[PDB]
Amino acid sequence: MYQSKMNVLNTEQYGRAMWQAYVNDGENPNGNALGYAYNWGYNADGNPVLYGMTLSKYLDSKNTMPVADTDWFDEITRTGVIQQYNLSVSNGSEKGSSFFSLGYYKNLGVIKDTDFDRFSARMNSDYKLIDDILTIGQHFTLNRTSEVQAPGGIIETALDIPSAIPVYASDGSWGGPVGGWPDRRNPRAVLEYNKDNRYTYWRMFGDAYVNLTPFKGFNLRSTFGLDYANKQARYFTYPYQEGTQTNNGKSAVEAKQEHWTKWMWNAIATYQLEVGKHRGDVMIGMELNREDDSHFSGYKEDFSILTPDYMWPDAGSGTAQAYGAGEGYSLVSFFGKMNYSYADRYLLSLTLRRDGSSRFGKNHRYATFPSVSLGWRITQENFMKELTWLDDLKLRASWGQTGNQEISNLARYTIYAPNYGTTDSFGGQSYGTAYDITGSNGGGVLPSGFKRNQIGNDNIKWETTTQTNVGIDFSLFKQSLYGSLEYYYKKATDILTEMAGVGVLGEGGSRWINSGAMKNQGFEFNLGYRNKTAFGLTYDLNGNISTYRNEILELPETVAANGKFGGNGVKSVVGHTYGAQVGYIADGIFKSQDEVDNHATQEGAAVGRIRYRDIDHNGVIDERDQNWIYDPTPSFSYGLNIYLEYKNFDLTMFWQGVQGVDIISDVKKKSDFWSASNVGFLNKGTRLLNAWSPTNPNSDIPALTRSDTNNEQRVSTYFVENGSFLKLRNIQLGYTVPAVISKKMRMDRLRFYCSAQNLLTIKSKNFTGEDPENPNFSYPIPVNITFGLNIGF
Amino acid sequence: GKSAVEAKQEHWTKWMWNAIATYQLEVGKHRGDVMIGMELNREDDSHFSGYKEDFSILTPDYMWPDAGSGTAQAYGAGEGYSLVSFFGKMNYSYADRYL
Amino acid sequence: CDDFLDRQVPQGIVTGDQIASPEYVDNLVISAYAIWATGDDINSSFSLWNYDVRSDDCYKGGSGTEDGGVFNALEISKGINTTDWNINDIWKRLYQCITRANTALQSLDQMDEKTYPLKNQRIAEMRFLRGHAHFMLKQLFKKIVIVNDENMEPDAYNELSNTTYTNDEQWQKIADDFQFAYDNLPEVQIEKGRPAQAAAAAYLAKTYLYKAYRQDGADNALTGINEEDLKQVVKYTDPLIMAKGGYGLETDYSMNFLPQYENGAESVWAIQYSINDGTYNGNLNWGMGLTTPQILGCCDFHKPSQNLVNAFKTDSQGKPLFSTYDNENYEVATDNVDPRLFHTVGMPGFPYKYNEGYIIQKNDDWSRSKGLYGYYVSLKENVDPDCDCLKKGSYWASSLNHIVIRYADVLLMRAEALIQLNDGRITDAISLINEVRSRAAGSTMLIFNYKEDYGVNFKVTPYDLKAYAQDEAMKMLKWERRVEFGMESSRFFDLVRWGEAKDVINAYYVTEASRCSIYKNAGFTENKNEYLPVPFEQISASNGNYTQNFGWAAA
Amino acid sequence: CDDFLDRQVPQGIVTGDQIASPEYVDNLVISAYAIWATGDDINSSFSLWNYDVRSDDCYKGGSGTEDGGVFNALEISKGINTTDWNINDIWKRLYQCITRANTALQSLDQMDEKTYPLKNQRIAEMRFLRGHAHFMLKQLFKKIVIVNDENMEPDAYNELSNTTYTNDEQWQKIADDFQFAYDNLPEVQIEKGRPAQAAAAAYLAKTYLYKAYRQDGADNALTGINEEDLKQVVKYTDPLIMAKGGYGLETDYSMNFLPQYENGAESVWAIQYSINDGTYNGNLNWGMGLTTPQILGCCDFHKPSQNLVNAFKTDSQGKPLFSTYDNENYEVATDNVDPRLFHTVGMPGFPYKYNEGYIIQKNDDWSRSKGLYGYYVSLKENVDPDCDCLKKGSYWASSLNHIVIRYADVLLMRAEALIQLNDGRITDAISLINEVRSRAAGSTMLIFNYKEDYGVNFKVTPYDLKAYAQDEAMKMLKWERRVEFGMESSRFFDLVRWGEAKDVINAYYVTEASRCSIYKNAGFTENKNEYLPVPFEQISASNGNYTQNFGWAAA
Repeated sequence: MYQSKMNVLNTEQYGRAMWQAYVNDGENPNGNALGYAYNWGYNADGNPVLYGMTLSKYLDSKNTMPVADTDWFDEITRTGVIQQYNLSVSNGSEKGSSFFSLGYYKNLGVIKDTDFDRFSARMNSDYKLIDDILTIGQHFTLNRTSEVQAPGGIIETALDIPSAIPVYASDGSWGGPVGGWPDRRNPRAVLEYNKDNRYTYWRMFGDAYVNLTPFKGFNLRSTFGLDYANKQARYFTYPYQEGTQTNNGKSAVEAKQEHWTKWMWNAIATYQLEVGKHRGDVMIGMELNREDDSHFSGYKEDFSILTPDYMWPDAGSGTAQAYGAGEGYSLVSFFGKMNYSYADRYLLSLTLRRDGSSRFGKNHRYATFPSVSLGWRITQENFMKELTWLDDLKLRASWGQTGNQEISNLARYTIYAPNYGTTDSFGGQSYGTAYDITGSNGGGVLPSGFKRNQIGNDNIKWETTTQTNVGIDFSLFKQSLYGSLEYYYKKATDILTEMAGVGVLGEGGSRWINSGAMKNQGFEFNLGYRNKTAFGLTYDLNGNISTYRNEILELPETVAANGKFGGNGVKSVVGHTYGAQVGYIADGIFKSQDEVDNHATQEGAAVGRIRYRDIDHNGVIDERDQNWIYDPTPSFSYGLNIYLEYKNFDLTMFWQGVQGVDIISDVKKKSDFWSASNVGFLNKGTRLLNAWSPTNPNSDIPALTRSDTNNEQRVSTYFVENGSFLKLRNIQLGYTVPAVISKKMRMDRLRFYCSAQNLLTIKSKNFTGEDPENPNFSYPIPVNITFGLNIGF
Repeated sequence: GKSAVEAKQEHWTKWMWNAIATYQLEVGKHRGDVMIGMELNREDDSHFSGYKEDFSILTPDYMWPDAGSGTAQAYGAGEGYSLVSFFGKMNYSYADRYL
Repeated sequence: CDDFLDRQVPQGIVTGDQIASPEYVDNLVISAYAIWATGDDINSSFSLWNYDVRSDDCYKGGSGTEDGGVFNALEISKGINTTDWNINDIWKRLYQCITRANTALQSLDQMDEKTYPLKNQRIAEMRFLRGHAHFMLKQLFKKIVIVNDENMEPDAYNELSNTTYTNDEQWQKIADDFQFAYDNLPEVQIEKGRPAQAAAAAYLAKTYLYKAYRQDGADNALTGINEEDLKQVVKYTDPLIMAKGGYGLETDYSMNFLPQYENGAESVWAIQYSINDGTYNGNLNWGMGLTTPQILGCCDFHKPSQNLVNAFKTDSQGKPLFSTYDNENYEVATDNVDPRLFHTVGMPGFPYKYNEGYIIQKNDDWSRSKGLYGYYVSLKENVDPDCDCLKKGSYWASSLNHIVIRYADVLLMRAEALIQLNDGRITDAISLINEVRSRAAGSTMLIFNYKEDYGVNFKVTPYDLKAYAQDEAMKMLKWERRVEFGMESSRFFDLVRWGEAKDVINAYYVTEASRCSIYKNAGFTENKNEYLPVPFEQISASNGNYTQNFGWAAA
Repeated sequence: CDDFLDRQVPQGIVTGDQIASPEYVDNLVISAYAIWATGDDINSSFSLWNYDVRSDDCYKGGSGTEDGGVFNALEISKGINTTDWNINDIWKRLYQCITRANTALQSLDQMDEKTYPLKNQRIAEMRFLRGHAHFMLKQLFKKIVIVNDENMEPDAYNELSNTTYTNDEQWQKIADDFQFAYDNLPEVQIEKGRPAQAAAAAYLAKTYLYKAYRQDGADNALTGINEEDLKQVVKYTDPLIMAKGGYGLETDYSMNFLPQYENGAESVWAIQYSINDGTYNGNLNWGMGLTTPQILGCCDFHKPSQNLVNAFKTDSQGKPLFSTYDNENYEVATDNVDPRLFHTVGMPGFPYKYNEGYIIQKNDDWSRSKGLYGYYVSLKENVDPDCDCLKKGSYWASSLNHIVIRYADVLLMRAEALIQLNDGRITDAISLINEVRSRAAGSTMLIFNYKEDYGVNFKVTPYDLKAYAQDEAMKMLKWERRVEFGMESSRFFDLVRWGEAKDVINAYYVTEASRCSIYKNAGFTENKNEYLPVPFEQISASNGNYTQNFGWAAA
């Protein structure tokens, strides 16, 4: 079930807000070229007051679109249904083991015409031959998933389309805007037109291995992994026509195919030895990886019958396009690892890799990454054994590095592409190389060429992330109080950055550079208490908490000005958190002509408008008056699992909180203003019914205006809110039938249970939307309520 | 100087489902099987392909549809059938000498 | 360990070292043309119309003042921020066109002429394109970066500046590009999208015409008019050079804006938009995708002003009402009018693109603004709704060529420099104005029966050839440029050449408030609003190597 | 048990009950045109050229006598078997065109006219097509099956016969089809591939012209000439009917066979071949794919005869050498010649399709036969090697339209019937021959300098308007049809209309043996070889309902 649903004006409410917006600006509210007419006048003090309100019956003069009070979110949501079934079976003999499972999932999301499902089989087995010294094994899973996904932007469209627009037009077609009504598409119709854009996805995952133990402590092993998926889909383009929202009469189909084929191969050599007090592992080995991808698709326009049965490429009578390309990479890897344990109380560990990637030139192919960790089982040292209340306590510290090469397969190269221009754009800017050099106006193939996509860089190398870590494990009161702490410092250097080009460089001037650095340090804490009670109740709490800070250390000059990782391209994010943002400081509202004239010069400032702070004190409110106003890093997050067992019943709660987080709300643009949007007459949030006026002087909401004279759309503290939350992620209640009862139906375990996920949300009073975890337009987070069972033989 | 490439794909998906009920009995000298049951079959096929003309580099590394500068064609269609089947079979053997 | 990490290599691309091979040199040339069709979008057309909303010719249109709020800010001269996304956008896009020119030039420079005899005509073509963009950046931003070292490494672009050169020698670095093109282009281009020599002369002249109204001080005011520069506009609009290329005025005005008449004698150089051409929906003029009227559902941008409407009014003898034209609306029944009004402005009660089956009305069906932006439609770039040339992608766009230099421009630009050089050749500038004015008075094919069907009184006459004063002559050329190039997105550009922007537009703001409510709070600040600010992100990345224009605060 | 075996249904097709819906009626009409472009192949072009190799105009060409052995058998009149694959093939293909006509007519018959006002013009179009095929089958086979019941069930086709009707009333059932078309087609077709009313008249006339040379006996000889039929050729070639449609002779002969001049005033009805049109390689004229010369690698079919060459020779006053033309080869230096030779026959030393850069020689490079079939190339259907219209699929083919009725045909057909009706209108038939003959004498654009560059003496004059005898007049029309329609695949068809096949071709066999060795053993058997045998498999499936033509054994 859809839960946190956004409150959005209704047809009557829409007309009240509009009258306010008009009269605030001092224009005749009867001049809205929609269907509203207003009986209004002035109060004793001279401020405008609304008396009555009449709406016409149709939105057009020719009466093809009736007037509604449509709740568009209720109209695009539904009660979802989930199903889940899984069977698994296992066998274990002296000479081997064997496992087999079958599974199914099916989930009809709360947004209509979106769903997902999965079929799964897995078989694993292993065999011990000779003297259990030759061993063969296999793990393999096979899966078929299929999904129809929510279109891009339906939540914003549902927020945007006014109640007055009906779901169905008089003729029974889909409803749409006409007359003066805004440029917004019918969101029910979008979802329905997209219901057959289903992909089918087959993934096979598994490995096979051989293991040899030629004598005591010596092992050899070789594993070949296979990871292969393929995805097919027809995407259909049906013709639409919702009022003035038209598509001409375009019909098309695109049959798309993709393949991802990855495989892995390694060989491993490990020695073990136990010398009275010394313990020790050594392991050296080698690994190969390779991915090869391909994708292609055929596109055809114009169909006589508009159903997925007809809409195959062979049956189109219009223009065709063909798409596709491949790519891939490979990795080689040489590694060793060394473990040592003295007297089971001092532990040392050593890792060393040399790692090559096809994504670099040979002059930089490999890089070498060592690692070191130490252990100190304090309690086994004899002077700690005067402490009956502390079972084990172990201090550990580690330093080590890891390469990163997760970059474009083409990162090294200067890329020219023919890009004739066969591909959907938006508003032009296809950047194609075809051109009617002849002046014929077309009708036939044009001459074309090549355009630069990327400048190469001969000396890209491995990026290095380096971590230092320290923590301590503990166990008190004979294993009932347990947990661990963690402190780490984590720095990425020579960071591999897709770096934009300087403006004058022009088309495709970007290049991947090792240029940039970024830290993450923080604390991590686990703590669990568990004990029985002397009336029948077992209780087991185990919670956790953590916090971190992130700081960008250096950055290419053109990425600092870019804003790609931070301050909106007005200030450089070097020295701030990844994703921090700069903006104007909103300092309330001008409430009196007095307060505009005494403020800095502010273009568009008047009574009822946002007062922006004069940060440089220059007596002018201009682009220079912005500062660091947004950081996405919580002060801390935390989780907690309560578990109870009483009298064959069991109860679980899992709580999760994030505390101290800034969110940026873009719904607030739609909820607190009549004109903080590109387009006039959109549906608005229900909060602006409380907008400041002479009438209503106790408010934070700017006075309703029809033009963003004050540019209150500018990034500002007005949109940052406290996105802190605590959520009951899950609660589950269970009964398990006593053994003596189920064991006679030959059942080691029979249990039924009942649960609800995401049932409850605690948030800040200063947050003004619904889900602080999903404050804008992403697929809503539903409340699930579940029943289920467990049977085992 | 024609150069072209055609990327072709085909799928044949057949599945079968049956349920079977069989009785046996051995009476001193008589022997006998009976079996009745039901079977469902379904095949669904699809095939499609993208065709592109005119390539600057004439190797299978270059000759992908995305990289042609000439005319394109698109092909494909589906088909299928299903079968239902009801059957019984009866075996009898007397004294292991008449069947 | 080694062969393994080299096997897989880039698929479906040309790499940077390969791109310079001769087999690709002509691919790069074409691609440098292509971006002028494929590189703009609905808010950045290389028409620069989205920015001529500053002019007194038109309003931005659309749903309302927020429908592209940054362009409303531009239209009323208030609340422009240097951080605004459009300003950054157009700067970025134009330098992208420059890239394709330079990349082609980089590989063309290495070509051997004995085995590629068009080497210098191709090179000329590219330098023409490079001049085209630098020219438009210069118009938009004044203080621009000169990017004309096709051999410059990527890293060296970081140490460029928009003040390496003074304002004049910035203009000259543009002139140099178009000059080489004149020296090297062929007289006739059988492939019509390629500029001919006359086009290089035309643009060369236009560059010196803009260069001659000098701003060699620190702000934007005129510091005197240079006549070394003007005598060039004369040299490179010489009729003898234009006749070597066969250019001239179409015998009816409307031909410059009609699909059937592409690449005519007046189209000196145009962007060759095309249809049915292998691309997804066509190489259409997406940049004008916003300016189709509501009859196609969207979007009603680029609507002409009542000011421009009333400008086609004419006195009883067929001359402009210089002083009185804006004091009462154009009334069809009783006013004399210039035929060019009905080729520029589609007006209620009259046919849309010469089609009696689409009559424009003050309606839901034509304008989107409930009257805020008025009820007029821009005719020049739109086309007949029935045209083969018209398709809907994400927007409605046509294949109608965008003409960068109409030969009327060449005649009127020649007229200008002659009038500015008071040197006896003024009766020759009046000779040129009468060329355009008389052609226009007879451009009544396709609207020949408007007297009987609607009542319009066409009345336009040439000026008597007298010994005109320089000041009265300027007024007459200015007026001809008003009616000749309406809605073609160089009206505001003309005003900043003349140093008259504040006076004429701030005045327009008070006269036009009566008819378009948005101009209520409009105010042009001289020595500030004559050019877009250099984009904030651009300056900020420059490490103080870029310098902001005058009038804007230290941000 | 039941829902299970109904779920899957046909993919990507229309079923027979659906096909009759009105939404598909115009799809069927187009499809009935389409098969005239898409239904022939290299051995069965609806040009019927592969079968005019029987004529004295040309040789089959190719590698050798086995390169299409069944057409060599046809060319020499020996070893034709009724089982031969080509004879069956062309019979089958032409009836396939008939199918598409009838299917469209079947659904058109059910349409309501008040809500589909073109119902009878569409119906007329289809009956025109149906007449076109029946006409050509009638020419090929004499004894054909009349398939004109568009409502006939599949099974009823088994009880059809090629002798339901006598020979004359077989001709009339064709005439009926073209008559209705005349009564119902519109005077002008804005979509040029659709026959206009004049085309229906032209074909109507042609049908009565062939009908009037009657063979009402059991064999193939002439049984007298009917003048009721001839007076129809007059009615339906009336100049007034042709002028209502705007037809006439192109001012230069070569225009009928040149891509730039498609659908001209002489093209009365043509097969609209096309390029760049969505199909795999184009809707090109694949049927002439064999007849391109060796300059394109293959295949050198349809090579003109020395007989036809020498026929363009003219006496000192520009008239045909009626008696002497074949007694010495055409010698360029010293013989007067008809300009039409250089529009029909590409000859060694002369330009291929008017292109001085492709001179034909007695070479490996032009002819494939090592001289067996000579060294001449057929000009009419080939095109300039540089033409946009020319593509290679499996063969080289163009988009040059195939004209079924040239308006020269109409003038010359009118001439014929007037000469046959000795009734005072003979000086009017000579008037018509002079129309074609004088047009041709001046058709020297594109070959105007052949006197100075090669030495040819063009010399063609009209006939004096005297009171000519009927026999001399026939000779003059016959000669004009020789030079006017050379290599257009109706020469042999003309001879069997005249009952002159044995006499003229058997004679040709002895005169031309000297120049083409294949005619060594050739022998035309009269009352046998004037028509292809009805195909053996066709008769044999008929259950004796079909009857073989005269002269062939009971097989």
